[PDB]
Amino acid sequence: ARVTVEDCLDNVDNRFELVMLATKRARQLATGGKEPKVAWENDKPTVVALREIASGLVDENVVQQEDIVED
Amino acid sequence: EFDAIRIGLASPEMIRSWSFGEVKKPETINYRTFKPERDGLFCAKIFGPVKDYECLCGKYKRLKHRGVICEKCGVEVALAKVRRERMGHIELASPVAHIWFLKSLPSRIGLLLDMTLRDIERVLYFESYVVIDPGMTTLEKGQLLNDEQYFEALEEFGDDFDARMGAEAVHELLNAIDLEHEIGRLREEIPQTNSETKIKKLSKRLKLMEAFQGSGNKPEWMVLTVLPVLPPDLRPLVPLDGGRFATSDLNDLYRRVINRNNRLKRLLDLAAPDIIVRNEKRMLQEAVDALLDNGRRGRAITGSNKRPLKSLADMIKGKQGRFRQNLLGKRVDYSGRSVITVGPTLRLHQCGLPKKMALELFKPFIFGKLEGRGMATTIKAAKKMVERELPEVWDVLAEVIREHPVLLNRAPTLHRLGIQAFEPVLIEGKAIQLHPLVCAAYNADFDGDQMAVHVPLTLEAQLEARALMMSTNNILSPANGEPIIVPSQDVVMGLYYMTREAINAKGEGMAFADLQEVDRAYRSGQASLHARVKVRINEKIKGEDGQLTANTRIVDTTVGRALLFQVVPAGLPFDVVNQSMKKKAISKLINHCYRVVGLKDTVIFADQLMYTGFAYSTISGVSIGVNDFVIPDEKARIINAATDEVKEIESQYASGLVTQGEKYNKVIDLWSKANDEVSKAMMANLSKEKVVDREGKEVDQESFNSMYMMADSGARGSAAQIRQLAGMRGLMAKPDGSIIETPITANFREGLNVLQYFISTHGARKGLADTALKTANSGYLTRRLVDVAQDLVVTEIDCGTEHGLLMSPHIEGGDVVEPLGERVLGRVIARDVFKPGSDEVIVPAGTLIDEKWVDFLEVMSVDEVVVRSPITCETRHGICAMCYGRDLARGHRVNIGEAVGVIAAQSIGEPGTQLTADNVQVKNGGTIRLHNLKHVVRADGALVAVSRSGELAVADDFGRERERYKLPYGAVISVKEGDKVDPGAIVAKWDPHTHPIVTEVDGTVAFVGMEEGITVKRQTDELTGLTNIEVMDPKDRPAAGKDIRPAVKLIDAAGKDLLLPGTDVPAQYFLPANALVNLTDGAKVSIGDVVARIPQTGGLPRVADLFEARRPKEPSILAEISGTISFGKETKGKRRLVITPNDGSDPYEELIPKWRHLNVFEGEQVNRGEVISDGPSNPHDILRLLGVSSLAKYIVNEIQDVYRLQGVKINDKHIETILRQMLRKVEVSESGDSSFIKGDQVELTQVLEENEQLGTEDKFPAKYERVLLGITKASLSTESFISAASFQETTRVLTEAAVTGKRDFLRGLKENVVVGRLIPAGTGLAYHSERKRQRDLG
Ligand SMILES: [Mg+2]
Ligand SMILES: [Zn+2]
Ligand SMILES: [Zn+2]
Repeated sequence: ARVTVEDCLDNVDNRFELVMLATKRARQLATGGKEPKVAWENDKPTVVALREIASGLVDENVVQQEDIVED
Repeated sequence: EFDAIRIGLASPEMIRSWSFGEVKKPETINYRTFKPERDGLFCAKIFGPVKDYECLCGKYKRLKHRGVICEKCGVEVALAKVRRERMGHIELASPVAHIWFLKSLPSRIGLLLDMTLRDIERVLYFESYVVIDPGMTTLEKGQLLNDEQYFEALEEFGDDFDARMGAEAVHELLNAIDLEHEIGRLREEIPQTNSETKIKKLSKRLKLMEAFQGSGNKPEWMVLTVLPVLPPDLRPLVPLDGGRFATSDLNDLYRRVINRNNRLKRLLDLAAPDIIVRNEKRMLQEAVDALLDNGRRGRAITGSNKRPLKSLADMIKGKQGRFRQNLLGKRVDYSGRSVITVGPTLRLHQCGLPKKMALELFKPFIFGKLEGRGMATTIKAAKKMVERELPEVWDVLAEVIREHPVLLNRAPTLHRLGIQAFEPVLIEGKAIQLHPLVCAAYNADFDGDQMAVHVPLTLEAQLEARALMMSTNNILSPANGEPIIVPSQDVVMGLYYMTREAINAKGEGMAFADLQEVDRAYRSGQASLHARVKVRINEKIKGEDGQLTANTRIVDTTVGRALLFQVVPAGLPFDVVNQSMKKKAISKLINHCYRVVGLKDTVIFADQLMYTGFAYSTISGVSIGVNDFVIPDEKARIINAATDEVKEIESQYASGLVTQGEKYNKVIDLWSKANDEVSKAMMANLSKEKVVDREGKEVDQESFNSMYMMADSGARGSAAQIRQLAGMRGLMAKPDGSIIETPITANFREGLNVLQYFISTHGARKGLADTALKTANSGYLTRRLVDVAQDLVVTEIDCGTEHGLLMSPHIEGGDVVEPLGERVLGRVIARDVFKPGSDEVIVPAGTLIDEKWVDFLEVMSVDEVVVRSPITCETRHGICAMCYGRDLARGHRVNIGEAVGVIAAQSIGEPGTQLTADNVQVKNGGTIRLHNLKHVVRADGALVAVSRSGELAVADDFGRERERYKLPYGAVISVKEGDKVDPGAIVAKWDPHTHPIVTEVDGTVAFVGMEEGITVKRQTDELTGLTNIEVMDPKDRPAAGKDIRPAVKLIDAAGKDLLLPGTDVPAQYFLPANALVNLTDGAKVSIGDVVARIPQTGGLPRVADLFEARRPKEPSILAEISGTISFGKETKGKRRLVITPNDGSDPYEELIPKWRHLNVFEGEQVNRGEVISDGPSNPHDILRLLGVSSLAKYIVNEIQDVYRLQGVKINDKHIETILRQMLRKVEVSESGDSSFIKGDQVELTQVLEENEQLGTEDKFPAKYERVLLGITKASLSTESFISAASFQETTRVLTEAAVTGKRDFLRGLKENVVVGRLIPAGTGLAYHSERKRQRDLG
């Protein structure tokens, strides 16, 4: 379970930066080998990236910090 | 990676740079071998190679040879795809003039040389001579020479004379154009003239000179000496079946030019005379002209073919150009289509997809999953596994579609909800299983309709389908605030039968300890579905902020209403399910559930209502039979009585008592009365027929009838359809527009006759043929609305303005048809509202009014509110987020980047397919307050009104206006001001037949010049029925007395002169024709004397003509300045409507026609916003005389009146959004600072007023005035030329943008679509924002 699109969009309330924030995080979980903070519940990286937005684990500065350590 | 796509004229030095070689021979290929010949239209040396990495000879055919070019017969080794990019050029021996810059609406060559279009066409055809550098000769450069006049020029002058003829002369006239000198001559000769016939000619010629100076385009480039050659792959010569070849219409055109160019080059070296060489150069003109464009003065070649030809310009114009064909459609991959099918077991976020379609749509995703899992080594082996349909492939397909959404769209996409995303599941069959609840937004029935599918590939598009385009996200309508996903007729039927209280049923009066005991008693068959019981319920209340407190109470409800409360979320009370659950009651519950518990608990609640409605509608086997259409037993007593009342009239028609028209209105109004009498007697017998027995009785309850339940619950059917099944059908219409005398007295249960059935076919095919126009006219309206409001998008978060329009409820009539509850819901306040007290405000500042603030304003007596609107916003190139509001599919306000201009045009064009005074009396009881009505109290106790700009209002005890009535001039007022009115009694009386008059002061007044022989005539009725001074017509007057007019002179009783205050001239008013004088000569009343009595389209085309701001067929006449108006001369042919301003010294005289019957009189002062003559008024003069606040009120309320009549409802933000783009251009009244007399945009006029004010200039005398443009003229004002070439003419917008060097940017929506870039609206705003801060900054 844990599929909430309104809970993740309740904090930002833009519905446009959420798609941009989840895009930069979905590629890290698919390419590069980044381990997600939430558990793998047999979900695709596109949906499991939205769980970290609703739970507040990742943010705008969290994705930028995790990608800068790899470069 | 590119920006600012610029366009300009092509120089001969740049045309040679695009080309890779010159073509010299006109052939294409060899007859024996199919190889491109050298120096031809198809040549592998100039263009690219034919085969991949291989020349024509074959010396180099490998990858290691790229820059090596063979010398014997080979070509440059390339990828064989450069044949689309390589170009050629033909160096013409004689110059040719471009027809695009010659044959258009403006003469680009004529205005540049001060020459006529016909005269230039005369020199280009070698018929007349022109003079170059006349100088000291006897003729002017504008004077032409003939064949006999040119020979004389070389005899008298000899020296200082040079004359040419043909295209070389036009090329020479543009060499010495003196661009830096001609502008200096036009600047010193423009202010000398004063006639407007020469201002528009010299200014239009001046603006073209500065265009050729700053852009860099030289006037010499308008005529070309070398033309480019289209690449060969764009004009393909491909073979067909059977050895037949097929070429394009440009190869024979390119061959015809080369055939004539080489013939002219050979005719020059043979020393041929001028008689033969002037005709060959003339043929080369129309040879290149027919290649560029067709349809001009040069007729295109037509050989062995019906259609004339397809030239170069015909490929980008003519409703079939390559630029316009792609804007209306483009085939895509990863798509498919199939019929739709209802699936009642699916969730709201998922749909059914066949296995045969999922294998083809997700084919690339399976090939990548088979290699990653280890089932296939290569992609060639993985493809063969799908063709065999191996069992292990189904396990892979089930994993690639688990979280991958797909897009479904119906063919007619009228609004935004036409495309929604679903999670596909694998189903067995060939039909797409659709959810029953999403069928209302799609407007899709199960009659064989098809639905297209699409697969988003990138994860950027997959996140947009889940977060934006999901079916669970767009649960509310984008046009209103009401839910669009509501239970349809089949679900609302099961919820209505379940919650339907009965009088006596099984298990009535028993008590239940909880809701689980109710289901346990119903499933055992020991309790009816609807019986009066008492059940203890534990509910939770969300009314407290952050406190979900539970309450346990004992309620008195039925069994079915208790089972329905099991699916209701915890935040809602029980009083929401104690009703009968009609369709209008369920939609209001889903809307209330969305604002309390949110969205997650609502998408799972709308699915429970569909499961509960489908379950309890099947248990009750409702069915329609022949006995369900009950017929009232009193229908025969009304039809037989109405038939006898017409027989007594037909006898009077044969006796001569009534006429044909008098009998028509008698029998039409008679059957209309009997039709309503049967309808009210049918619904009374249909609704209260079910009888029951309670401990012994005959009690009447609501009818448990199948035909009554389907109409009461709102599932399907209305009062107009049940009327034709049980009651009489009534009177039928006619395509001519009249009503037939004989009605249809039979219904569909009893059956119709042969003549009664043929009559009903008139209105049947009239409504069916009307639907063909409803899809052609409304589709043309929603397309014009998008072309205007496409660039409008939310860009700024806060504008910082305080301007706004006032919002008041519609109090027209008896009650408010649309109160302030829904007119202010979702709009930010502009100014702080004040209580009747002092220093007490309701709202603190500009705040978003939600459902919690609507009730806070209903408790108070606040009636007016100043809200923000897009038509009053100050954000340049966009619209503010705070000025829009929160009326959308979301609960919060609009976000930055939302294209609010496209959702506004789709909200108006979607419901377009559904579109086609003697006395006043106060209805309710309250105080009477009059505003802007200056009255004079008489001696009897009555009031007389002299102005018409005001109206009468009914003040409620709280302090709110709920009734507004309009009063004509001279309307006698019965009640006073500040008293309690009587509900049902009159308050004022009027006279719509004869316009009354008013007197300023009392005195012995007598008619001057009334000899009763020429001017007036003493008329007497029968038995002294008329004893007054009756006026006569102007046509009946004599020829000598026609100049003199009867006038009344007001004099006081003492003999002194009486003059009205504020006006020098006394109150001397002339009596018009057809007037009666009640007061005698020398005796009148104290006040209120009527000296003279003056006697007296809808639907879809109405909304279309209202957005265009068209002038009606009979425009109304309004006043300009507030002053005393007067008449002029009537025997001349017109009417001089002179008026003297009483407050200011500025007389303004205007003329008026005589066929338009005026309603104003002589000697009455009129205001600025007062209407003189009756009739519809165009929205143009209402903007100038009143302003923009009155225009936004008249346009919105007039468009809503067309939509509110049909039942649909659209928010006011969508009409004010389109109105913002129409009120965009401005016009200057005075000249001196602008270029021409016309106006420019208000965004450019405002940015120039701030630099001129806080600069070298002190004042800003360059003022302006607001103008209104239609949805057709406002769309033409587009700074871009890429997007302007779509809906406008292509060949007209390309010649204008070329001569000015218009560098077009891509800061819009329509430009980035055909180019291929991201759109600035939506998620693409982050791409255009990250580039602006890195281009103009660091
Ligand atoms: Mg259908
Ligand atoms: Zn070769
Ligand atoms: Zn604003």
